[PDB]
Amino acid sequence: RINTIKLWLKKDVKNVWENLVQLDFFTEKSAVGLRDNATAAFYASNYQFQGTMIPFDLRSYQMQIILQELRRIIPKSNMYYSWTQL
Amino acid sequence: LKQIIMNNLKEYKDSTSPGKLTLSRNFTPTPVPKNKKLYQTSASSFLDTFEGYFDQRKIVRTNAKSRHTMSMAPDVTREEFSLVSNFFNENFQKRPRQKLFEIQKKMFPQYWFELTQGFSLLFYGVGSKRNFLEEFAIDYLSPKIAYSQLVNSIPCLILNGYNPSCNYRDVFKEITDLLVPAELTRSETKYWGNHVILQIQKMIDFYKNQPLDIKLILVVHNLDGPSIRKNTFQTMLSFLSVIRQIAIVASTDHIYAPLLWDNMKAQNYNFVFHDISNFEPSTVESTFQ
Amino acid sequence: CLRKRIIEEQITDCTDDQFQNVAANFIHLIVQAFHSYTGNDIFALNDLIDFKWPKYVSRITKENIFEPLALYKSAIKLFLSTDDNLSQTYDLSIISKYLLIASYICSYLEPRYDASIFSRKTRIIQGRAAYGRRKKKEVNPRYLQPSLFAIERLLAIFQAIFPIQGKAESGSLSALREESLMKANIEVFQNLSELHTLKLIATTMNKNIDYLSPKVRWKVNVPWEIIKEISESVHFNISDYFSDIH
Amino acid sequence: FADAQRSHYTVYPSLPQSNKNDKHIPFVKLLSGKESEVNVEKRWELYHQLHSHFHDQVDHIIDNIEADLKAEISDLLYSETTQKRRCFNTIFLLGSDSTTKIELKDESSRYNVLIELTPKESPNVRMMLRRSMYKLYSAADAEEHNDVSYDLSLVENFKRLFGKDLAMVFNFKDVDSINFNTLDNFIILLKSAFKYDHVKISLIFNINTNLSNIEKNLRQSTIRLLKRNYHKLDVSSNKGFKYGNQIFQSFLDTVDGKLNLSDRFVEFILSKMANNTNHNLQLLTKMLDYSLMSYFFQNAFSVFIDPVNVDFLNDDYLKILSRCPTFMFFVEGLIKQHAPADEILSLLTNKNRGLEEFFVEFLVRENPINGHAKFVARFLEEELNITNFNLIELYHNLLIGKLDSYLDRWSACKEYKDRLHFEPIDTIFQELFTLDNRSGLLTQSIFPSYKSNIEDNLLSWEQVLPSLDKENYDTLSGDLDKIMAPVLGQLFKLYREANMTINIYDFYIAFRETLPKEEILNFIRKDPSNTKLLELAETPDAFDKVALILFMQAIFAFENMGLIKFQSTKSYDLVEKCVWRG
Amino acid sequence: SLLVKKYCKMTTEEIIRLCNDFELPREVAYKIVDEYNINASRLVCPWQLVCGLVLNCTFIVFNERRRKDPRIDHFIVSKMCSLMLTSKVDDVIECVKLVKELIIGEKWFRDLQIRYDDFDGIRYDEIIFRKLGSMLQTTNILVTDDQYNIWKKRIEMDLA
Repeated sequence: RINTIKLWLKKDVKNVWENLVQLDFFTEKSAVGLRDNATAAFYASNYQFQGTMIPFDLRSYQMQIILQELRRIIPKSNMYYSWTQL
Repeated sequence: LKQIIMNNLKEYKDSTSPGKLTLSRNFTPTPVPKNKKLYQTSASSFLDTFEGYFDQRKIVRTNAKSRHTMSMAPDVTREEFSLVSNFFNENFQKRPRQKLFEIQKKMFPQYWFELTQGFSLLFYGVGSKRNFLEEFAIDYLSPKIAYSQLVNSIPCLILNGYNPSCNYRDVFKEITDLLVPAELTRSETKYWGNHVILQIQKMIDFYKNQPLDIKLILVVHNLDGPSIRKNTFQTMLSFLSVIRQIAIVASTDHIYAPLLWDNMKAQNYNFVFHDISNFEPSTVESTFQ
Repeated sequence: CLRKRIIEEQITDCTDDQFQNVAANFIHLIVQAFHSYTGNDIFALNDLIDFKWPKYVSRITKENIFEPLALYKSAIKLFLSTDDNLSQTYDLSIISKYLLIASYICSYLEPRYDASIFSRKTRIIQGRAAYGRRKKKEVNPRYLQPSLFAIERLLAIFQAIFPIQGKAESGSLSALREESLMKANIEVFQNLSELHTLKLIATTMNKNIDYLSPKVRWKVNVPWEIIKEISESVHFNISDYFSDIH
Repeated sequence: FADAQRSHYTVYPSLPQSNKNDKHIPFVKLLSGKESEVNVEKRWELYHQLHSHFHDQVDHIIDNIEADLKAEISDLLYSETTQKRRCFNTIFLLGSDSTTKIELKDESSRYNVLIELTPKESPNVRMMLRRSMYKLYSAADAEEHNDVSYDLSLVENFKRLFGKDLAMVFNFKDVDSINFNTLDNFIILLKSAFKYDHVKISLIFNINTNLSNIEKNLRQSTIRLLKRNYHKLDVSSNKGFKYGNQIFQSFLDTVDGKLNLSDRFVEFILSKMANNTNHNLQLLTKMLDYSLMSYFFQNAFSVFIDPVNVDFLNDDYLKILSRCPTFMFFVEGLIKQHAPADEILSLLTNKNRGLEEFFVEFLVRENPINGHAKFVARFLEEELNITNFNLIELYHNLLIGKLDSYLDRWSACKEYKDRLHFEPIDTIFQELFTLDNRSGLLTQSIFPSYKSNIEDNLLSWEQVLPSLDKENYDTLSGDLDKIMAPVLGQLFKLYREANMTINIYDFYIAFRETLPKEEILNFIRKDPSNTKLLELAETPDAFDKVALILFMQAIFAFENMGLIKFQSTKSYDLVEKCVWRG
Repeated sequence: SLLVKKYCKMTTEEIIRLCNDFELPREVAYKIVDEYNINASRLVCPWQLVCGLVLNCTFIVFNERRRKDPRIDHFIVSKMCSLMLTSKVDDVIECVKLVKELIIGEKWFRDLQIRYDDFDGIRYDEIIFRKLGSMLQTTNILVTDDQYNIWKKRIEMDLA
C-alpha cells in the first residue's frame, strides 16, 4: 500500500507459538483437557495422542476468540485495525 | 594373454568374409506356404515394471462392471474338493517331485558344515517347506554331531508357528526344562523386568566360555505365522541365537517376510539365504485359514 | 568474564560506575532487541544473556567503551539472529539419504499428476498419456497435513529417481546382461526397517505394531527443511517439482 | 493328536548303533575319490587351526575397539569442569548403535550408580522414576550395609541416610523410539533437584540419526539449557578405517603368499561396505568366513599350501594342474621364443620330475602383489601418516592398474608413485589359487534379490522342472506334465497381465479356456483310486468343477503369500493386486 | 532406419525371407508368422517384433556353435545390424529383450526351450546346482580332458 516493517522467520515463530498455546488462546481439534477423576487421569498417562506423536507444526488446532469479537475488542487506532475485518 | 589375445582378435576380426559363413550345413530352404486361409487375421503395454504398475492402475467404467458371482457356477461340499486336490497332489507331479527332492539332497554336508561354525540357517522359496526340514534334521544332524563330538543323540523340539495360539512363555518354559539353566537373583530383575529376557542375558554370559560343542537344536516352521510373527517372540528368538551350543533351521513363505526383521536382528541372527523352491501343495497347512 | 577481558585488553582506564553503565546499556540493547521476541519474561532473557554475554565481552575495547554505538554495531549479529542451537548434518549411508527423499514426494504429490514427470521410457505399443495438472493449485500442500500411501508406490518412485550405477561400456556383451538398475535387494529392506525405529518414517501409531499387514497405511514426520538439507548436500534436485504449482 | 497339530512340543531323536568312522566331518573326497582320507583330515585340521587363529585377532580387535571407546567415553565423561554448578554434562553419540556397555569410575568421596532406560519400561514418567530410584537404592545399600519410598526426595535425602554424596550417570538406551512428551515431562521433573549443593548428575543421549533431526522435534524449553555444556562424538564400528585396515592386513598376513583376489570381489566388498555403516565389520568377516569355507570345501589343492604334504604330490593332481591356462600361455611363449624344444621336454609332463620341481619352485614364490600392498600401507602410515583410507580400495586400484590414479587423490607421494606403481599383470597358476564371485553364489546366499528370484521361478517353472522324456509311462502324469503347465505359473501370468482390479468369474473362465478337456479327463481316468472322483468325473461339468477346485486352492495359497489384499468384504467377488514383478 | 518408419505392412513371404536368410527351419518361421497374424493388430512397427523373434530363435538354436566359438556373437549382430540398415545397436538389444519379456510364457516357446536347451545359454542340470546354493557347481575355468588330449598333438610335431 506504500519506519519499515520486518517479518520474522519460522524459527522465530517457533518459540512464540508455544507461548500462545500455553496462554489459553488455542486448543486441539478433538481435545479433552483435564479428566475429573483418578481412573481417567490414569488412563491419560497410559495411552498417548496423535498430537503427541505427529510433529509440532501439523497437528490440528482450534481457536478461542473470533474475528469480529477481536475487532470490537481491540483499540481500533492500531496500524493493524484495517486488517481485523475479513 | 591380455596383450596378445587382443591382437589375435583384432587380426582375426578383419579376416573372415561375412558372405561365406554357412550357419547350417545340410539345410533345405523355406518354401512358400500354399494356402492363405490358415493365416487367419484374428491388455496394457508394460507388464513387469513400475510403468506396468501405472498402466494397470487406472480408472474403469461402472457400467462396464460385470457384477458376476461364483454362485453362477457349481458350489459343492469341500470334502470332495479336498479329495480331488489330494489326488492331484499325489498323482500329478509325484515322479518329478521325488526326482527334484533327491537332487536337492547332496547339500546336507554343506548345511552341516555351515551349522558347525554357528550360522543360523534359512529356507525360503515356493511350495510347502515342511517335508524337507523334518527329514533333514532328524536323519542328518543329530547322529553325525553325536558321533563327531566324542553319549546320547542331541535332542530337539519343534515350533509350529502357524499355530494361532503360539506363545513364547511356554517355549521358554520348555527351554528351562531341557537345557536347565540357572535362575536369577532378586538384584537383577529390575522393577518387573521381564523374566525370560534377563534369564537369557544371564545364560549367554554363562555359556560364553563353555566348551564349543552342541547340546540341542530347535526348529521353526512358518516363522511368519499369525501368532508367531509378533515382536515379542521375534525379539526372543533374535536374542536367542547367539548360542554356539544350539542353532536354528528356519522356513519362510511370505514375500514381505524380509522387512519383518531389523538390522540389529539380522546382525545377531545371521541367516544364510539358501533358496529352495519345490511347487508343493501344502495340503496339511490348509487347516487354519 | 569481566575481569578476563579487562586484562585481555590491558587497558588501565576503568571504574565500577562505568562497568555498571556499560552493562546497563548492553541490557538496554538486549531488551530493545528481544522484547518483541518474548516481552515481559525474565527466565528466557537470563538464559540468552548467559549464552551470548561472552561473545559481546570478547568484542568490547577502549574505543568500544568510549563510543558504545559502534560496539553494538560490532555485536549486532547475535541481536539480529539468536541462532542458539547446534556445514554437514549426517554421517549416514546413501540409500538412507535417498529413500527418505522419495517419501516426502509420495505424500505431497497427487498419485495421478506424477506420470508426466516421472517417466523416461520410449513408448512402443499404442497408448496415450495424461494432460497433467491443467489447473494450478494455490495452497502449496507444504502447508497441509500429508496423505497416506502403500509401499509399492515408494518402490516404484525410488526405482525411477535412483542415481545411475552399474556403469556399462556399450560392448558386444557389456549391456546385454548388466541390467543397470537397482532392484529389490535385502539391504534396502533392512535400512527401511531401521528408519521406523529411527522414528523418521511414521506408521499408524500402534502398540503391538505390525510392519506386515495389507491394510497398514504409512506416512512420514519431517518438515520441508529436513528434506531440503539432503538435496544440495547430495547434489540432488527436487525443488522444481514443488516450486511450480504455487 | 497328529504330529504337527500342536505347538512348541518336543520329540526325542533315536540313534543307530555306531559307524566307527573317522570320516565324521562334512568335507568330502573330491576328484571322484582321487583324494586321500588323510588329506581330508589334514584339510579339516588346517581349516580349524587357521579359523581359530584368525578368530584370535577377531576377539582381540573387537575387545580393542570396545576398550578404546570405553576409555574415550570415560575420559570425556569425567573431570569436565563446570563453573555454574547448575548444569549437567550432556553427551551425544552421533549414530552409535546403542547396545554397548560403559564403565563407572569410583572417585571416592562419591557413590555412583548408572541409570539405563528402554522404551519398553518408559510408558509414563512415574514408572521409570521408580525404576531409577529402585536401582539407586538397591545399588547403594548393599555396598555399605529401614525402607524409604521411591521418589525424588530420596536422592536429595541421600546424605542424611548413607553419609556419602552421589553422582549419577544416565543412559537413554534407544533415545529415538520413546514418547517425547513423556521425555519432556521426565526431564522437567529431574531439573527440579539442583538446589541442594551436594549432588552432580550427567545425561547421555545415544543418538542414531542426528542432532538437528530431533532437537526441534522436542520443545525448545528443554533445548535451551541443553545448549550449555555438550559433547560430540563420531561413533561407528568402522571409525577412520583404524581397524578395518588392520583386519584386512592381518588376513593378508595369515595366508600371505598363497592367495589373491580379483577386481570384482574387491569392488563388491567395497560397495557392500557402505550399505550399513553401524554394522560393517561383522558382515565382512562373516562373508569372508563363508568364502574360506567354500574354498576349503571345493579346492582339492588345499593340502598343498603346508609344505609337509608336498611329499604326497600325486599324478592325478599333476594331471589336473597341467591344464592351467596361464601355464599354457607360458609354454606357448617359450615355444615361440625358442625354436629348439629341449627345456620343454625336460620339464613337461613327459617327465613328471621336472614338472613337480617347477611346481615347488613357483609355489615357494611370495606372490609379490600382497607384499606390495602390505609395504604400500606401511609407506602410507609412515610418510603420509594416514588412517582414513581403505586398504581394500587400494587393492582394487592396484588390480585395475589405476593405483597411480587413486593415490593421485592424495598426490603427496607423487615423487615415488612411479616406483610404487606395481605393474599389475597376471601370474602363472592364477586360476587355482585366487578368489572371486564368478560362480555367482555370494549374492545367492548373502544378499539375494528376494522377490526377483522368486518371480523368476514363478514365471519360468522350467529352471526347476525335471526335463525328462522316457519315464512317462510309470508316472501317472507321464502324458500330462508334457502338455499342461502347472497351476501356479499360468495363474501368475494371467494375474500379471490383468489390470489393477480383477474379477473372479470372468477371470476364472479366461484362465479355464487355457485347459484341455479330454486330456485332463484322461489324466483322471488313469487313477482308479478315488471312486468318489470317478463318479465326479463321469459328468462333463466335472472338468469345470475340478478347474474351480484348483482355482480355489491356488488363490487361497496366493492370499497368504501377500500377493492379494482380498477386497470388498461382505461380497468376496473381486480382488486387487499389490505385488509387481521387477 | 527400419524402426523409425511408422505403420509398415508385411506379408508371409517377406518375413519368411528375413528368417530364411539365416537358413533357419520352417517350423520356426511358421510359428513367427502365426505370432504375427495373431498379434499384429496393436502394432507400431512390425520390424521390431520380427527382428526380436528371429534373433531369439538364432540364439536358442545356435548355442552349440556360439559356445565353441565366441566370435559368432559379433558376426550375427553385425549381419542383423546391416540387414536393417542401422549403425546403432542398443535399439537391437531392446528389440531382443522386449520380445523376450513378451514371449516368455507360451507353451510352444516352452517346447523350443526344452528342445534346443538354451535356458539362458546354460544347461538345466548345471544351472539348478548353480542357483541352488552349492559349491559343486561346475564353472569350467578348467578345461576338459579331451581338449588336452587333442591339443597335445599340436606340440607333438613342434620339431618342424
